[PDB]
Formats: sequence, structure tokens, C-alpha cells
Amino acid sequence: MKVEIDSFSGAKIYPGRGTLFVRGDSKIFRFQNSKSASLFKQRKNPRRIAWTVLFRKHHKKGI
Amino acid sequence: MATRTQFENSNEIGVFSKLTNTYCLVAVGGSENFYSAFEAELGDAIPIVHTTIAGTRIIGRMTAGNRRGLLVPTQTTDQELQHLRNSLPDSVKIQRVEERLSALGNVICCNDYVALVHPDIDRETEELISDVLGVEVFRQTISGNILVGSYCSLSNQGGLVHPQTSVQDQEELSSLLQVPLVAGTVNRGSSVVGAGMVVNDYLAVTGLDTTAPELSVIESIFRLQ
Amino acid sequence: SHRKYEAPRHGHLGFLPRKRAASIRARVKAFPKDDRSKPVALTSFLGYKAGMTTIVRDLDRPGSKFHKREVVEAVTVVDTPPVVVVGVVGYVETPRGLRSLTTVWAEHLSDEVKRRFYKNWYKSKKKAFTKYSAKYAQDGAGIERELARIKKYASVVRVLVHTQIRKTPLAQKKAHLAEIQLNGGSISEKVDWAREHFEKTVAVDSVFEQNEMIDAIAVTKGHGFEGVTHRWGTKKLPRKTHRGLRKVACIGAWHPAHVMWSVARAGQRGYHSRTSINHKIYRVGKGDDEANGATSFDRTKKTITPMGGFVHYGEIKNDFIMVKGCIPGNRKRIVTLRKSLYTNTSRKALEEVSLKWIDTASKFGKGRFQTPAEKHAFMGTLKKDL
Amino acid sequence: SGNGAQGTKFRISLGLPVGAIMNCADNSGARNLYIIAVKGSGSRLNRLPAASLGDMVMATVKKGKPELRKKVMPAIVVRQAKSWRRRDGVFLYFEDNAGVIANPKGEMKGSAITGPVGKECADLWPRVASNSGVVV
RNA sequence: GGGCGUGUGGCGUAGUCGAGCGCGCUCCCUUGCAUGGGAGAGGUCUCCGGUUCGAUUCCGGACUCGUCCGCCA
RNA sequence: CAGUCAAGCGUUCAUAGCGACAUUGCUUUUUGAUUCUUCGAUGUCGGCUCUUCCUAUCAUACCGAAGCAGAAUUCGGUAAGCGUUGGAUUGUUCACCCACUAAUAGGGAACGUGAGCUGGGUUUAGACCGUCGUGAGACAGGUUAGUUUUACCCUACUGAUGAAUGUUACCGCAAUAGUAAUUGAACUUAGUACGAGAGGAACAGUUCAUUCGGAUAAUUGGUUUUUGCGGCUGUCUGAUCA
RNA sequence: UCUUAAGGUAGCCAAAUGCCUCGUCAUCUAAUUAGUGACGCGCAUGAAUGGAUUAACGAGAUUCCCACUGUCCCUAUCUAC
RNA sequence: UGAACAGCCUCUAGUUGAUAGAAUAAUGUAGAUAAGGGAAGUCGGCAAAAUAGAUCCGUAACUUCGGGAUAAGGAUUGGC
Ligand SMILES: [Mg+2]
Ligand SMILES: [Mg+2]
Ligand SMILES: [Mg+2]
Ligand SMILES: [Mg+2]
Repeated sequence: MKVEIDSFSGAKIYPGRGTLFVRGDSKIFRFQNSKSASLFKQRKNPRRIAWTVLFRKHHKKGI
Repeated sequence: MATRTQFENSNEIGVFSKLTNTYCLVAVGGSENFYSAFEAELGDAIPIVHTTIAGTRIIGRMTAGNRRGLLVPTQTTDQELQHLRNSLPDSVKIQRVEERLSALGNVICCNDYVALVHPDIDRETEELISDVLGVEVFRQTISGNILVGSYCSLSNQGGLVHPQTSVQDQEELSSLLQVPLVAGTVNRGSSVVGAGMVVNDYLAVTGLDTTAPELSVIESIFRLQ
Repeated sequence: SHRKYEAPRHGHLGFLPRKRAASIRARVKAFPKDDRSKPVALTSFLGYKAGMTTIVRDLDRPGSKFHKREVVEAVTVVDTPPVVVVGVVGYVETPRGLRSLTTVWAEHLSDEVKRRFYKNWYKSKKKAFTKYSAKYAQDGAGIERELARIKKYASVVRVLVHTQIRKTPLAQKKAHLAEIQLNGGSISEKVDWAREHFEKTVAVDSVFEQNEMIDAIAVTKGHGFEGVTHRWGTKKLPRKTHRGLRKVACIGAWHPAHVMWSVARAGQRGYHSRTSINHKIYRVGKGDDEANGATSFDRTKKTITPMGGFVHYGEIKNDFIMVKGCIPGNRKRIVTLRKSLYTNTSRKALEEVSLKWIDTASKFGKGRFQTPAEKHAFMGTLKKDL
Repeated sequence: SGNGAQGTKFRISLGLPVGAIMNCADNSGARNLYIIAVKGSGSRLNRLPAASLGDMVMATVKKGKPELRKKVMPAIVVRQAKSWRRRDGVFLYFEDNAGVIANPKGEMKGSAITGPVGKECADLWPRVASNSGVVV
């Protein structure tokens, strides 16, 4: 199997878990759950959502 | 020979097969006649690999191949990649491509020396083609057809292009590729010639509905005699 | 006049009446056909439904488009402690059917099985099978005359077995007792096997093995009184309907001047005993083993229990059967797993199955992690961890 | 589908009933396709015949070029936008409903496809896979 | 749906079993408020079978058109 | 709707398929005829919903015949097990088109079904037009607006208890009653059999699908009084916190 | 030219007025007994029985389009009583 | 608060009356939400949804020149 990464939060996606979304510009996004999927549809920036891997990488948290 | 073959009724052989000088690729869900054509014509000198690309029977439109290298999309699984690595000779290089257009047989029309690509490919993918295939690359369209792999059939000796192609585009592409090109049809008038047939230096395989003048044009332009 | 447009009948008439079951343990109405050549073995087993999870396996179907490719499938887990053999019974065959003639019990009966014979256990002198154990502890006098009676008569031998409810996380303390048919050897060999196995435990791998197609017999989940729209699946009446719209409009013609039995009406939904056939066993797990949830490809030592335990059930410290798909009944319910009544080839019942990965994430939410070590490695250190 | 099917298709969750309007992905000059029928659909009282990805439908061009309007023609669904499950268990969906025009044998009226197509459609129709830019 | 009758040249129209006239225009002759005259072309008689010796004609079938009568509370 | 006879049609040949002139029947899903029951009222269109029955079988199963070479088709037998659709117009039944399908067969059950619905039509009282009439008014002529009541009883049906079989508990047997699965596509057989060619099968095998049914909730989606967490408006607790 | 007092003028129309009738042609739709525009030997239109036209207005009648949605495919769930 | 004797909250004043208790089946009455499609439902978009205040831009045919018109159609809005 392959373990994919969340396109919004960077969480690990196990097989059969979450959803996938193909945008009209032929780019693939993978969501681990409806929470990150709905935040993506609400167009929030993952750099400003405090629990995401990209936020913690930006803010040097836990280093 | 332009060999008459069907894929279970399908007269498009370039969709389900990829033929180069060094290897051949065929789909796993194929008939005995379809395998027997490649087995008899190619012989034991050239390996024939039954493969699946990205879980799809279509392999010719998904992959772009060369005698030096093979390009596969990102969606190709590790089991398929390892099976191709074992089955293929050590000379060829297999490298995954991470690119949005992702259907390399449609995107890329290539031979041993020179290649035509889709105009809008990424620069990293162009450099990856030039590295792995060792092939000089041009971004060009065949009379406004961006899918140069589907709308051109190319080999070392010559090339077949789309029938509704401007003549000025024909000498421009011929001078750019350093091979003679003929506008013609395959499979009783189907426009998609690259999807219609596969060709290499000594063999061309086409659909059963490809007529005799079309087959004569094929053997004339590809010098298979 | 005739019905204007044809449509199929709503519901199945062969599952009638849709009433509550007589007991919470469904009856095994038929056992596999005996042949007197195989060794003596049970025909069925008892377990408790624990819950469901997913697996990933590589499909082997030579001709499918998903041949030699990974698929993810839903399996359900049945917790099966080793069952305890107490008692055998023999059945003679009469022109009015099968009839039991004697029942010979084991000597020492545990408290969890003799709680089955009581409604008020806490106020009792616990006098059960006391004079029967007094019939024992002689040499043999009142015992092998009934055993030789079962040998001389009794064309069908069945074994009384009972679960070990105290090994499960259930709070019941009162075991389930059942009859399981023996399907090997002669009548004397059957009763000799039973006599040797009195007061002894039989494990689940002695009766089941992998890639075996089995049947699940259980009582379904109850739902109480239900209207006709969800109980039978009839079409909802339009919005501007006076006096309600979750109904059947015409419940019969003028003649015959009675409501027919075939007309869908409201009543009890669920809690019916069902037998679902052809479920393939993917794993016969051992409870005396770590890395139950590990496969040859995963190879991380984790048990079959998910994070936080099975929801509403608990732990799987005993042996278990991983079986493909859905079985009737909800969690914490007794379920009888039975061998197949016929030999199925089908190129699907003969498929050899080897698992790749088993899901052990939490079912009490959108679980991200399979093991607490993986969760700690991903999240780093927290405030509560010093 | 029916006649021009290259193999079989697993059941995809039906997302396009009769009366649905989808975008017209090819370069044939039509803008949208209006679904009036699904090939191979069954019969049930009150149930609308619905289409999924890779299905062949009967459609009319509601908006587009006047030589394409006001007539029925076969079409092939290439983008679904209602989420469906594969046998590897990913739930996936596009962001719009889209199809292309074809004859009853399945070869495309147009020549190029804009945007992605599904692999369950590209495997089933080779001409769509021939003119398709990206297959996901 | 049924009944009854109808079908001719480019147009209208005459036909007892043995396709004519008029109108359109082809040509020629003839002359304000533009005529007349003379030779022209023009049909598978709605179509298909049988009778006769030969059916526009008699009969049978089909097509087409036009009339008349027709559901419920 | 079904027979009997057979002058003829069918190149030849009554009966493969038909069949004139005659003649024997069946049915009560047509419309009449009659007035037996109901006028101290049995709710008269159509549709929606739902069950069951009939066979005079449209499809599916197995067969017989052909003016059956193959493919397609036609006639007939056992057969009612199983299915018989989505729409535009019209209040409609009916009809007529579009389209899918294996097929889009015909009917009954107080012209099934209004204390099941609806109220478009018809069929009150308002109003307009045309025709008729001096007029009041008339018109299965057209148009528009027009209250759809009651079940808590008995039976029936669906589910639920329960006295009495010395008491109580556990494990069982099975009389009787019900019953369920259905249809298609693709690959291959095979461009094979057959045929002069055009054309072009079938059995076995494999992978899927349609309709139906019984469950189930690992995943995905839906649902939110977990008023669980966060945010936001207005006001009130002097502010803050809450 | 008859008949009669005089013979339907200007306009309008399968119109809320046309039996035949689902009139014929065009358009609208995949498909329209609906709608609109034309035509008129109009059963039985027509001039203060008022004719034709008409901006604005209408809890009036009818048709189409965009948006919108549990009206529907096909149902599911929640709250109060 | 707000344009406002609108709606919502509060002060003075006045009530705290309407048989209650326990559970949360079906069918109701009233209030709601729904993936994908978007009137395919129906006699008929019935019912519901969508739109909504204010500022700026822009506004057709037709007309009795007064209107149509908030036509249609776009953008913005908090706190400091
Ligand atoms: Mg009826
Ligand atoms: Mg019927
Ligand atoms: Mg859960
Ligand atoms: Mg309906």
C-alpha cells in the first residue's frame, strides 16, 4: 500500500480513508477528512490554521 | 509488414501497445491473436512485456518510450515499476514523471534522435526527457493539434502526420525533425494516426480496417521493405 | 380494473412474520450433512460480534481488471474464546421426526454455565446438578448404561457446549449453552470423543481454518415499532396528502372484503433471526499472541484491537475470526458460526487470501494513527509528557 | 454504454439523471450537453435513468452552434463531480460534469479534450483516451 | 378509429373498352392607352395485378386527398 | 376472440404462411336492450399509491414447423415462475410522438381503490362571449372563480402480552403455513460453422452489469440539543473574567 | 340579376366568440391537443349590443427563459408538542 | 440598536395564570437540514428556496413624455 499526505494539513492518509478531489486545472488534492476538505472549500490558508504541519513549519513550533 | 491486429475488437493498436526498437509493451488483457502478432513478428530477440500502467489497460497513451529510456506517469504503482525494471533490459532507464498532463504517450511524440512535445509542458519535464531519453526536444503543434503523440506516428526512417495538416507545417516539421513526413490516414480514415498504429525500424502494427493504400503509405514512409 | 403500471412487489414474503425472535441466540435449523469417513469434528461454533474494520489485500482474479492489484475490504471481527464441552445428547429418528432420548452431562459444571439455569442467582442455594454429580463418583453404574444406550440407538449425536463469557469484556457473567452436531466417524466414535472431551475446551482453529466459506446465524439489531415506509420500503405519498404521507394508500380492493396478508403494514422492525451464507474467513487469530494485527508485509507488532478499543465492546484478548463483509446482529451479540452446507467452487470460494495491512485506527472518530508509538512520533512531545 | 464498450465497467455511483446539463469538453463548438437518455439503463417505475462516468448517453446541444442544436446525438461522460468509490477505496470527484460528443460506435466528433478525464472512461473508450490530455 | 367518394399535360378540365380542349410559354407574323393570328411542346390517365383482343374506361388491392360519425364524470 | 369447409393467392403447389362465398361457437375488458335491487342517498371522471388474480404470452426457459443455408423473421405447443419503463402535449381514459430496453402484452377485483390522497374535469349558486328567444332564460358550445366532514366500536390485517396443562428452569423436535431471485452486456469460441458473395451464429469458459430481496455501518456522504469547541450581532449583568 | 327594409362597411380572428378541429403554414422542444406569429366562404366576428389600438396599473387567466430549491430521482435525520 | 410608536433586549409597573408526573414507538401538527442532479414531480413551480438594508456605477423595448425604473446588471459594507 501507499500512505499519502494531506494536501491541506499534511496528515498521513491510510488506504480507504478520506477523499480525493481533482480540480479543473488538473491538480489532485487529497483530504484526510471532511474537516480539512471543508476548510479547503472555504478557501482558508493553511499557513494561518494553527494545527497544520505547514503552520508549525512556518512558526518553528517544536524544534 | 504493417500487421493487421485488433485488441479484442479495437483497431487502435497504439493505444494498447508501445513499440520501440529495443522492447515492446502490451496490455495484460489481450487476446491470443494480439499477443501472437508481436510474438511472431518481433521474435525472441526483442522482449515483450505484458504491463499495466496506473491500473489502466491503455499503456501507449500513458507512456512515452525510447531505446535508451522509458517514461511513466506518477500514478504508476511500485509493483508495476518493479515488474518493468525486472522485465526490461539493463540498458533502458525507467523514471517516473511528476507533471500535470500525465499522459505521456499523448503528450510526447518521440524517436531515437529528436522529439516533439506538447507546448505547455513544464521545464523540469523537458529537461527530464532530454536527460533520460537523451533526445533533443521541440515544443510544436501539428497544424494546431497539441496532442502530437496521438496525431503523429514517428520513427527513424520517416513519419506519418495528421491528414488535415498545412503543407507549410509539413516542410517546417520535416526540416525540424530531419525526416520525411507524409499526411495520411489509418484504420479506414481515422485521424488519430499515433493512436492508430505503432512502428519501429522494421515493424509496423495497425488495425485490421486499415486499407491497402493506407498500408502502402505506411510501408513507403517507414521504409519497412 | 388492472394496475396501470407494473412494478415489483415491495418486500420478501418468505421472511414472514416480521416478529421478534423467540430468543437472543438464533437457532441452527440445519447442520452440514454427515459422512462417516472424516474424523470427529464439530459443525459450528459460538462467538460474540465485536465490530468491523478494513483490510488491504492483493486481489487474485485471473481475468478481472483489478487482477494482481490492491483492494480495501470491510471485515467484521467475532471474538471466540475456547468453548467448553459439557454434555452430549443423542437423537433417534421416528416417523414423527428426530427425538432426543437421553442427555449425559459432564461432572464438574462451572458457575458461568450453571448460571444459565437460574433467573435469581444471587438468592439461591446453588443446588443444580448436585444429585447428578452424586450419580457420578461411583465406578460407572448410572453412566455408561446411558452412554451405551446412545451407542445402541441415537442415529444423531449432538454435543452440549457453552461459551466462556468471563473471558470477554461483556458484563453478563452467564454463559450461552448450545447443541453442536458432530460430523465424523461412527456413533460410538462420536460419543467416545464427547466422553473424552467432557470438562475440556475446544479452540476455534480446531473447527475453522483460513479461506473457508462459512455461515453466520444471529438475531438482527432491533428497531421497535416501525412505519410501513421504512419497514417495507414503500413509496412516500406526495406532500399535499391529508392525514399523513408515510403510509400505503390502498390496502386492498373492495373484494375480497378483508385486508390481505400480503399488504405491507406497520409493526416490529428488526430483532429477527437470520442466516447469512457464504462469508469467507480471512484470519483465524490467536489470542495468546502479540502482532495479531500484523501481516507479513506490515510487520509491526500490534494487536487486532483498535486505538481506544472497539467502540461499545472493548478488547480482543481471546482468539477471533476475521470474516469478510457484514454479518447479521450488532456488537456484543452471541452469533453462531456454521460450516457450509455445500461445497462451493465458484472461482471465488477457492481464492487463497493473504492480507497486506489491517486497520487499527480509532473507530470513535476520524483516527489518524494506527499505534500510539506512531501518534507520538508524528506529534512530537506534548505538555502532559515531560 | 452498450455496443462500443471495450470491456466491462464496475458500478460507479450514478450522478447525472435525465435532464442534467453538463459542460461539453471537446472542441466541436458545442457548449453544453443536455442528457435525455442513458444507454443500457434499466426499467423501474418513477425512477429516472441516471448516468455515471464512462457511460454513453443521448444528448442534445442546448447552447452552442446552430448545426449542432435541435438534434439528438450520442455523448460520453468524462467528468462526474459526484463522488464515487474505486476498488482501491479512494472516494474521488471532479468539480464539474463534462462529456464529449460521439457517434454510436464511440469515436469522437471532436479532436481534443480540455481538462481531465477519468480512467474508468479512458479504459472503456479508446478514442477518448486518444484525444484526452490528462487521464486521472 | 371506422364509413363514403376522389386522383388527366406546367395549371384547369372532357371522358359510353377502340386522351380533346382552354390557360402558362416555344417559335414566327403582326402594333399609342400592346394586341391579335398561325403552326408548337406538354400525359407513363395515382400506382400495382387479373379480364379482354385492348382497359382512362372492367375488377381486386395499395397510396393519396376530401367529406361524415364517434370517450368520460 | 376462436373454429369447420376450401374457390383461390403463394413461380410451380388448397392448407409454409394466408384464405373468398358460407357456417358453428366462445367472452363480458365495447356499446346496446331490459328495469330485478337501491331515490328516510351504496360518494359515478381521471391520476397517484398498493396488493392479488386471469391468460386470449410482449420478453425470459425448453421445444415442434417453415417458401428455416447463416443472420434476421414467421406460425405453433407446455407455460402466468418472473418482468413489462423515462418523457413533451392534453383534466382526460384513449391517442400521438421522443427515447431507453429482453420487452415496453391484454385484462379483472362494486367500470378495485375519495372516513387513502388530489380536485385538473364534470356537476350548484358569481361572471364573459357566440348562437337561439320579445322576454324571463336555454345551450354533452367555449371561458374563468368556486368549504372534499367523523373511526376511540366489531371484524379483518400488522405487530405485542397472556390464565389453565404439579411448580420452575434449560436444551430441543417439526405438524402446518409462507418462500425468491431476475435479466442483460463484453471477451473468447470466431470472422469460425453456413454461404456464390454480401454477410455471419451457437454450446462450454471468464469478467461485469440491470431489476429485486436480506442485512450491516470499517470507509465516504447526509443529519446535530453532544447546545462539544470556536467565532459573530443586538441588549443586560458598572468594566474585566464569566 | 333576383330577393328584400337593407344586405356586414372600416376593422378583427380557430380570439374568453370556429362545430368540423388536435384547422393549415412557420416558430418554440429530443418529442408540444399547450404558447406565439400568420391565413380566412367567419357552424355562429364586427362597429356606444360599441369596433380596433393602447402606456401605466392587477392577491385576474395563460406560455416561455434565467436564478433557485427534497416538487421529484429517493429518501434520511433532528427539535418541540 | 435602528430611518422608525418595525423586530430584538432592558428600566418603572404588573404577572409567573393555561391539569400534572414518567418515558421518547409508529402515524401526525409545527419548525428545520440535506451529497449529485435541478421541475425530470404536478392540471399547474402548489409548497419551499433564492433576492432583500444602505452607498457608488449602470439601466432596454415601449410610451398618453408624466413613466417604465429598485428595470435588467455589477461593486462595497467590521474593528481600530
Ligand atoms: Mg386501477
Ligand atoms: Mg397489467
Ligand atoms: Mg465510528
Ligand atoms: Mg410516475
